[PDB]
Amino acid sequence: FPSDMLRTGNNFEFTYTFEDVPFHSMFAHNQTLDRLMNPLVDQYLWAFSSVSQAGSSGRALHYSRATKTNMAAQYRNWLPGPFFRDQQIFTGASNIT
Amino acid sequence: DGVGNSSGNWHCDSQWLENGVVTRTTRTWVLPSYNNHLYKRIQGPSGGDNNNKFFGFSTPWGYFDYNRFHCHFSPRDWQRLINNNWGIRPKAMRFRLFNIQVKEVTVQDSNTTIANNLTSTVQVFADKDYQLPYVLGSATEGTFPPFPADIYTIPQYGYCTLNYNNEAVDRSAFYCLDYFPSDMLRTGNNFEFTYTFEDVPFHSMFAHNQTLDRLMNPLVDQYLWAFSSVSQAGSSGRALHYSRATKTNMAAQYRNWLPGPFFRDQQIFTGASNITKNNVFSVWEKGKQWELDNRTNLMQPGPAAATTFSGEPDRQAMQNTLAFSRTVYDQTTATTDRNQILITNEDEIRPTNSVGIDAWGAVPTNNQSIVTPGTRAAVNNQGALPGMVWQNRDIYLQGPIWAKIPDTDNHFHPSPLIGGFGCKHPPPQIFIKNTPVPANPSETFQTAKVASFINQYSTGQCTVEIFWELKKETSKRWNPEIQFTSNFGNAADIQFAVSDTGSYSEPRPIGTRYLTKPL
Amino acid sequence: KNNVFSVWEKGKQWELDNRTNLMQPGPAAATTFSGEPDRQAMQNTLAFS
Amino acid sequence: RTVYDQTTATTDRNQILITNEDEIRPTNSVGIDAWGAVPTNNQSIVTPGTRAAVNNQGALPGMVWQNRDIYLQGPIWAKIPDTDNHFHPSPLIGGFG
Amino acid sequence: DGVGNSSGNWHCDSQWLENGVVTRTTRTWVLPS
Amino acid sequence: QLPYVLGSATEGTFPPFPADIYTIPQYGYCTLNYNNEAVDRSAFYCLDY
Amino acid sequence: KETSKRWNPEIQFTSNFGNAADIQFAVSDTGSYSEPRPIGTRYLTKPL
Amino acid sequence: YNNHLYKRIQGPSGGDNNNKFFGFSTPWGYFDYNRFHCHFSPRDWQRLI
Amino acid sequence: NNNWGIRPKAMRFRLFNIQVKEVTVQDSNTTIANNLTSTVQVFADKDY
Repeated sequence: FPSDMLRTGNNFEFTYTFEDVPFHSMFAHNQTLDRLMNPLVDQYLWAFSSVSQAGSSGRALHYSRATKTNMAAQYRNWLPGPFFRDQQIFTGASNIT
Repeated sequence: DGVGNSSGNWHCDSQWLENGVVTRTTRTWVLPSYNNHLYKRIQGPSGGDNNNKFFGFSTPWGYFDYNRFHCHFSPRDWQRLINNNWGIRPKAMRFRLFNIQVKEVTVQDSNTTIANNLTSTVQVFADKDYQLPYVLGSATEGTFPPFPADIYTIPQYGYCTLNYNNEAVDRSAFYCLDYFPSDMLRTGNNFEFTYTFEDVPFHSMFAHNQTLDRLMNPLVDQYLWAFSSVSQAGSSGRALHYSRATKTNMAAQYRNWLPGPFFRDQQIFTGASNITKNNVFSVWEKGKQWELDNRTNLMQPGPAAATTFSGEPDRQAMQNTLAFSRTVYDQTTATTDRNQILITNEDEIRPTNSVGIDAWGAVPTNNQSIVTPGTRAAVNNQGALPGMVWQNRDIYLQGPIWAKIPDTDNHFHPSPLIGGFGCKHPPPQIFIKNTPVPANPSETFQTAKVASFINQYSTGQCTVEIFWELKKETSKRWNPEIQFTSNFGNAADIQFAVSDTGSYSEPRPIGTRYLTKPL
Repeated sequence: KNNVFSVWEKGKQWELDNRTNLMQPGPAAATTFSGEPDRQAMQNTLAFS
Repeated sequence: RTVYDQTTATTDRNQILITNEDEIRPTNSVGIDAWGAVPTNNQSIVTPGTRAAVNNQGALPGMVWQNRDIYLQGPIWAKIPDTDNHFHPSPLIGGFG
Repeated sequence: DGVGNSSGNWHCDSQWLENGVVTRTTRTWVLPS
Repeated sequence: QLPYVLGSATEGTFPPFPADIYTIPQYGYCTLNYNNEAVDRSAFYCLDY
Repeated sequence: KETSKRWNPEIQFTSNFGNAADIQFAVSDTGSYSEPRPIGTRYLTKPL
Repeated sequence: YNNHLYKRIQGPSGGDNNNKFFGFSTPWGYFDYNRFHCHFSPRDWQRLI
Repeated sequence: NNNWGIRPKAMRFRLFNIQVKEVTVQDSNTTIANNLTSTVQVFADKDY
């Protein structure tokens, strides 16, 4: 490569400009991804719920709307990011055993 | 202006343009006084199940949720839309609120008396900077009625924050809506603002003429050789066979493309003959779910997948399909009959998207040899692979229009899994309140808090007007296409109209995808 | 060292609607380990006449 | 906790500084537990439905996630390799790709 | 003006400036006789 | 506006050698189907149109 | 063009054969073009 | 081709649903020049790569 | 957290949306109605 030879009187300098990169997010979130809902109201969306035994050999399909009481079964627009699982350790004085 | 001059008029029409449509609609609303003018702390139920626990606040405020399609479109305008057009997206929006009147309520001797308070105010603001929890994305109640004559009760605003079970973690936030600037409005005053949508992709209102794997020319053969089988040549010998895919054998053939990401779901038997073949179970047990923190949540819509195989309509995926009530007002939260509710069908995405019942594929799980025969396992869930294509769940006349894409470092195809248009900056939330008017004080100074207010509520009209951009069809298809037609034949009541009681009802769900396009 | 089998059985595949299709090229992957040229992936490599 | 320490292995945690990733908990799922569960078979009266946990999950439409945060002691940037294809090129240690 | 026209709006926000801050706040009051 | 059959790698390409002569292949296409019989959404394209 | 304030959807001409060996309004395997059903204009409705 | 007829081609009749298809064949032809050795000679290719 | 010092500079007070209510008590039952023509009087003492 070409280089700059420098004796004691000489100095070297250059400048550089970064390409556009996204801001690193220095904030946390106030909300959980699954709690984005309004807790006071209920959903209007029905969903399949369970199969039951009607009579001896018969069956019945149940549908239910998610209510402010039942958040676990509810419609959501979003999912957590890609995931690759890892093992756990017990990091503390009581758990270390 | 004044008490005797109207603030605005009633605009409910929708007019069609070349490459667009504006649907303006108007309602009459009522605003209760919520929480007796208090911010209260709501919390989840106390128990051992950590999934339904939450921490949040409820506010003495209300909000306009107009986010559904049938608020803006009539069933005819919707039909007129979906038959003639390949795509639709929102462009601009104008909300305005007028003809405010607040009523004062006094109850004495079990007899209520309502008189209008001319000097009382209503205060409204839109959150333009998205500095509040955004609750409109989730599909919940409190939307405008589909029918213009019905009256819209404005829902109460509350939100959830970061929590540890029911109790609150240190990072959880409390938002006071009285700490925003607002517009106080008496009966002469009105409120208005305009909004313009960010660029979002057209929703595809078309199906496909072709299957993803049938893109080939059926008359010719491939020029590409591929490994075929290993055979036994002699006693201990082996021979490797190679073969070109021929127009006869399509299954083993080279292709450039793969179906979209897939997360499998269980099947149910949805029909009179098959209903008996169902095992007894529940979604929470045998269904598909994702989990976050210490909680597990059903993955309710999930990524879109065809709901059933071709020619087998009665065995279909339990998780994917949306379902609606045929009236906005039904109080039943669970039902065992399907005639009461409307069940969507996702089959139009079948060419590109794989069915949710069957697996996505299979993978070799080991290195073969003469000692170990090769093994393989099914692929139930598959993330993104290069060369995937897939369709979004289609929007419905009854479904939600948009959602707010969260503010996060990373997004992957931010299409709302329920449906509609994901937005970085969605339509603002509009908050409305009855300013408190206190009851007479004690005439001597006291330090106690003011708990006594004049009981009152407000009502008025609100117009919402949206410009929708349309993508016209260009098609050389010779033969006619499927289109949405109303066939009930003879009936006591016509479909999509009021009954003799006066109740409006929507008899069947309506999706966009009818017109078709080559793949 | 090869066992007796066929691609349709022991191979990798994806399925669409009621049909199953071999995933013939698939996503690109190195066909063989370093220094082991004679043991290689059956699905990935293209072949020509 | 010092740039100059010569020890390459240690059994005490007071000597070294251990980061905590909990701020991404709302969007990102915890690494210990699985990402979810999938139905593994087609149910019937003959075969009860089965399901299996999802330990690794690639990208699905509608995912959101947070990057590992930068630290005062951590690396600032990395060079995204020259390749035909990248997926969210955020350096997995941290910083700006 | 009139009985049906509001006199003013609600301003409770506080905005930060270089070398300063304005805190505007609003309340509802009651005056006994 | 027509089914695009060129993506799939099939026969009927120009020869590699300029002296050879190129027999033009016949054009045909596949549409949405249920097994062999045709579903309602399948399309017929007339090239004379 | 139509101008209609009708609320509820209208009858329109839709092709429903469901499953079939040949698609309607298209050639057969012999190459013969055929029109399976007649088509009139009147679907949209107007007050009298 | 086809004695100037649009004909309906279809998949083979059997129990295997993988190779079944529905489509049409046209009295038309098309130019498929899509391969590299159509355009490049082996020397031009070497000179390129 | 970010600043060494603070002092006030200017101030603006304003009072609006006045409404006076009239109270009548009869039969241990209070009734409040707004008196449109009644006034409220305000002044600031500038000269201390």
